Amino acid sequence: GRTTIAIDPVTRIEGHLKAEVVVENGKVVDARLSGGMYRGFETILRGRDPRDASQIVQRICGVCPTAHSTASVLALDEAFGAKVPNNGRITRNLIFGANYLQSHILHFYHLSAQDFVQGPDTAPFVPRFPKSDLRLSKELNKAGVDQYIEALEVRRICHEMVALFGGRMPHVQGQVVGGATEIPTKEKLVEYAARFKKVRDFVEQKYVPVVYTIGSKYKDMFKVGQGFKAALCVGAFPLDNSGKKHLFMPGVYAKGKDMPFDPSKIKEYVKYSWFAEETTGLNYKEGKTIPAPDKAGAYSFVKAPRYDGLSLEVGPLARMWVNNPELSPVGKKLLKDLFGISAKKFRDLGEEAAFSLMGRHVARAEETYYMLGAIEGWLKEIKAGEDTVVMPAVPASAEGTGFTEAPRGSLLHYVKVKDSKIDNYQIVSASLWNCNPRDDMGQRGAVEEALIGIPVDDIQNPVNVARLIRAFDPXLACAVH
Amino acid sequence: RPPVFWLQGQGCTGCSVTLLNSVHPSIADVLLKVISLEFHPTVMAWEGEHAIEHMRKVAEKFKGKFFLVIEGSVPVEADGKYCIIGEANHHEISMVDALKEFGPNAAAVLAVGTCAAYGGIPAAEGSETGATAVSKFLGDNGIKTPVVNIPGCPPHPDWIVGTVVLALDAIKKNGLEGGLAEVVKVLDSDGRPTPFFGRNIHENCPYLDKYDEGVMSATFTDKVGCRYDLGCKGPMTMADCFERKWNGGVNWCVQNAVCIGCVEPDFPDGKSPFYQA
Ligand code: SF4
Ligand code: SF4
Ligand code: FCO
Ligand SMILES: [Cl-]
Ligand SMILES: [Fe+2]
Ligand SMILES: [Kr]
Ligand SMILES: [Kr]
Ligand SMILES: [Kr]
Ligand SMILES: [Kr]
Ligand SMILES: [Kr]
Ligand SMILES: [Kr]
Ligand SMILES: [Kr]
Ligand SMILES: [Kr]
Ligand SMILES: [Kr]
Ligand SMILES: [Kr]
Ligand SMILES: [Kr]
Ligand code: NI
Ligand SMILES: [S]
Repeated sequence: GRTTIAIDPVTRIEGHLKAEVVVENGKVVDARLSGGMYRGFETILRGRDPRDASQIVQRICGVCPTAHSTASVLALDEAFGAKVPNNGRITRNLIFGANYLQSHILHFYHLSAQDFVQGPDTAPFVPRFPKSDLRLSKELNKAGVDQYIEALEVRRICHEMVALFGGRMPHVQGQVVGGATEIPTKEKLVEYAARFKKVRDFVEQKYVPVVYTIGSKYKDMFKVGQGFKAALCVGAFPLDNSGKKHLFMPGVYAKGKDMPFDPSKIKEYVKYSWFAEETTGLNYKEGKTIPAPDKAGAYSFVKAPRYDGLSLEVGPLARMWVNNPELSPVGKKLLKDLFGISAKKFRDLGEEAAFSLMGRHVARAEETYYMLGAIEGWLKEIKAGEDTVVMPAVPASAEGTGFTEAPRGSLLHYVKVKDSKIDNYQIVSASLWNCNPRDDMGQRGAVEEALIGIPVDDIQNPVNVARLIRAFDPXLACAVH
Repeated sequence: RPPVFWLQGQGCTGCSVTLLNSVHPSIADVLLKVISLEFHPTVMAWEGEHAIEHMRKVAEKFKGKFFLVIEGSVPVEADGKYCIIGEANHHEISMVDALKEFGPNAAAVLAVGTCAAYGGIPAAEGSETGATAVSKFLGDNGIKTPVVNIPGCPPHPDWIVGTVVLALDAIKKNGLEGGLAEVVKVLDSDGRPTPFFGRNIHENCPYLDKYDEGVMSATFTDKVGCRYDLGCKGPMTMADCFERKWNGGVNWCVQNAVCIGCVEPDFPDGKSPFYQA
């Protein structure tokens, strides 16, 4: 029969999320995701010196502020007509990249891993579900724990890598319109490289291994969470000063079918979100944000984005799928050793397994390796002492748009200037693509979809409802702003 | 180890993240040897109505002995709908509802971040949520629970960890309401502990000479001059960042670009524009 479970708050995510599932036959058959907290940076930002945006918009999210600083300056760059010094471009990628590493380590170890690992006997790691489904050996579980404790210092270090050229973290001071505010010295490029090597080693040696190690005990989890099996990437970490080659190149994948990315095919629906009916369906350049907290039928503060009517998903999997890069070394081994599988590029994981609860966790562990390579490649490219910033003039009237990939997926800021002050600012952020409610056609958000068919053998212990959600790395602050 | 509840409202999860960067003690030592963290929606194992129930239990167990941490401001408008935190017994809980339930029965209340302490960004010019600072919310609902503000956007881990200790040690020495009186005594007028916010940035800036010479930087990357013309707000900010610096000491805001006075009650509106004198 049909029993309704409600999980509010979903813990070990970032932000306020309620998930609602209805269960018949021991499987999820309908879901509803609610974003329960709203601030409205999209109106707060109106009227300000455009250069304030590069600080305000980081306070959207405390985990991924450099993705916001980055999206923001990119837009301002366009709107001001600024030319970012080549050596500034790299410095920016070094500030942002170091937090991808920090974000992804943070997610697995400190947010997800407890899905699969019993921490110690001290709060907050108990009290927890009696029938939790923690299948690791006393040994593997004590190894799971030892590393969590270790990630506490690895991720703390990544924030010192960020802070060397960004100034601080969370909330960098270093990224501005025109580039980066501090030129890398030889001295500090060592400081960064020293720490980078400690991190390089942990990711290669501990994090990537243990995701497969744990994964192979939970092989049933690659069979659920497929959702619409559609992915989005919009490009990130520019490699040239022209805007052509990027670390992640853009692209869409929907219905076995690859296509190009067209930002003008973006519209945000609000039928089921607490925003004024008269704003639904617009594109970011014409956006408005009018909260309607008493609207009947709405059930989330997160808008409902669709790309040409599609409900897509974003993030590591979505990025690693579109680009299909060559799999890491440590990953090709343990796929052979533990899964008995042979793959050399990403898509050799196939649509079903890649697009699975445990396939996204892995994309995120594989994408991190990919970043070890990007950062090592930039520490060669950076040249100490060469100028990073230009000091542009505020346009009276201008418009710009910044596209990038936050750790959790596609992010963009759009800005409209008037009389030299912000007249409109709009944000389409990663967790907005995953955690959104239904659109106006009743089409479910990508995660709402992913939840269908999830095993809830144990209505008392619906631990998998929350395991699926966590695999997406949600930030409901980034979703709502 | 005394029991701690960590409740987020209109926060960006920044307060929590900066605390994970506490070096000595590392966050792990804080959690296992200093405090019993009983509820924190971001790090804790259990979830949902279970996760709330465990809190009300501990809250009812240790009435007058649990410590209540608030990150983010409290949006009172729309009956509290702009910030729902949970559901238990099929009724949904606003931050307003929660701060009422638990605020009164706490040893003390730690408002962390500039959002919680002073209201900050969700309370700024252009907001329509009625975002309210903790201390103001409580008084306006009759609650007399002591409140300690540890502001910042985000606060430096040491300002937090620092504040917890000097209150437990104020409680060890003199018992509870005795320590709490000592704790309230080391506060300036803005509810901040003077150990951390008792000195001004400017008055201790190492570029103060460049300030007095009138040599200013024209581009950010020019680390020679004073930053006032680029928009540094050190002159009107009260914080010890010049000493301890950020992220294990690897940089800080004036050295890197500018100070935006994130610790001050008027942040952000009173400190904007950030990048003009
Ligand atoms: S204006 Fe800023 S850089 Fe100049 S002396 Fe004051 S705190 Fe230092
Ligand atoms: S120096 Fe100023 S802007 Fe930087 S952390 Fe301290 S109070 Fe905030
Ligand atoms: N990563 C991150 Fe934040 C989210 N989701 C953004 O963009
Ligand atoms: Cl980020
Ligand atoms: Fe938006
Ligand atoms: Kr953590
Ligand atoms: Kr764990
Ligand atoms: Kr783990
Ligand atoms: Kr290897
Ligand atoms: Kr924490
Ligand atoms: Kr966190
Ligand atoms: Kr811990
Ligand atoms: Kr933690
Ligand atoms: Kr206190
Ligand atoms: Kr603490
Ligand atoms: Kr405390
Ligand atoms: Ni975020
Ligand atoms: S995030």
